[PDB]
Amino acid sequence: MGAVERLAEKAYELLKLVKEAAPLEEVKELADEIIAEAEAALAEKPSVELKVILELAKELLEEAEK
Amino acid sequence: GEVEKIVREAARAAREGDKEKLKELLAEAVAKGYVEATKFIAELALKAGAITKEEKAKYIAKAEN
Repeated sequence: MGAVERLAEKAYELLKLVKEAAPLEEVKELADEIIAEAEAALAEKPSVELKVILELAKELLEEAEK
Repeated sequence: GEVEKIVREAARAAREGDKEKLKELLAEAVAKGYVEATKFIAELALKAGAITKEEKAKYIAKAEN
């Protein structure tokens, strides 16, 4: 698997945590892992897709904290 | 512009569990030659049970083409 597939796999797990009302600390742990991983991947192979994946994870976490 | 729209719509479809929309968006990314978007969307579709690993490989190949 390459970089975006690894992120998508984690994003699916993150969506599960949100839908099942997992504790916010668990949502944040995984969202922050995705954010850091996407930032590193973007520096290596820049793409609009990686920027959007990063933003999706940041937005999901922001909404989860509200 | 359109890459971002496709990726965000796929994330929404994944959150809603809409396998048909995931496959439709996957088909769009593939036809338009968006490799990164194809790989990302194909993996969401695989995790959702909408496609198989062999189908994923074929979609990725077609997008690269």
